Amino acid sequence: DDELLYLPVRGRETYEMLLKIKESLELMQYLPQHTIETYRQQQQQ
Amino acid sequence: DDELLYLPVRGRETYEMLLKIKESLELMQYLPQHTIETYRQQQQ
Amino acid sequence: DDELLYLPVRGRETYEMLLKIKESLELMQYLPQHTIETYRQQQQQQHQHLLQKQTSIQ
Amino acid sequence: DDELLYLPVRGRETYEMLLKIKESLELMQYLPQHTIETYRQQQQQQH
Repeated sequence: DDELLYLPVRGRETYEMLLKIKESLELMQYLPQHTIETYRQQQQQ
Repeated sequence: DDELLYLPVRGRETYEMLLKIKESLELMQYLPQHTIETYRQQQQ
Repeated sequence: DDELLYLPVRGRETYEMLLKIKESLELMQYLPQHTIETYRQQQQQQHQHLLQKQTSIQ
Repeated sequence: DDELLYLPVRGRETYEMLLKIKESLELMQYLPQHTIETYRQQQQQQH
């Protein structure tokens, strides 16, 4: 949830890819619950 | 520029992992770029 | 189940990123399960058993 | 090329997800490149 964990990565290219996915997953907590629904009602539209 | 594309997936479990990643990547566009920079600066 | 499903994606950049992740996840099925288990055991050991210590269920 | 880097992750769920992706990317080296081409050709056959 808030646990600080370290992921060992081999190479800059893999690191940059995992960093972009890590960021998107962590940034979801900075989104309002209304945005997360607005988008989800737009997905089935 | 955001077109609608369909990704064929083999397996339920792979589909679920990909769905969670797709949502988080697409939802980033609904964040102000200032919030993304505020977060990135806080990470370093 | 290993069924054919279609994931709708908005944007080329997200699609290409998902395409690369899908390929590596699907390509793992082309490896013997014994290779995957061995690789995972070798990963557990390294970095003062970091991946072992960071395992949630024990 | 394959420099050891540590990615700090906040949250168990994000960590487990990234760990599974990292593993799949690293395990691809254990595949013969003929298998990767066979798979890619088979993917554009059902497209």
